[PDB]
Amino acid sequence: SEGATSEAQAYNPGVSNEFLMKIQTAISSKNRYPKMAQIRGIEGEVLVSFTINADGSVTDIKVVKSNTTDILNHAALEAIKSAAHLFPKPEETVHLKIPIAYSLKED
Repeated sequence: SEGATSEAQAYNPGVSNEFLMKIQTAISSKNRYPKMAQIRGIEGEVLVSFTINADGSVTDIKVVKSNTTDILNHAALEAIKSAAHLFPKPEETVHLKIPIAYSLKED
């Protein structure tokens, strides 16, 4: 209970949490639960990645690791595809990873 917005920055050692926190709220805003999975109550986690080029745009959007069904893996990645235009613009090509989670419970 009562941690911080910080497990995603721990995946990208060297990133500022103040920068990385802006990614999490951009994805979560367009993130949606796949209604078909909730009929049975499938849950888990999806470690999604992407690259932001020095052109100030997002590319190479993919699931690197997962511990859930492929419909949930793709629904997590749809929020990266939907937040790609919402991410900040760097002076450099940079590669980032965010663990997305899906669950119905409180824990």
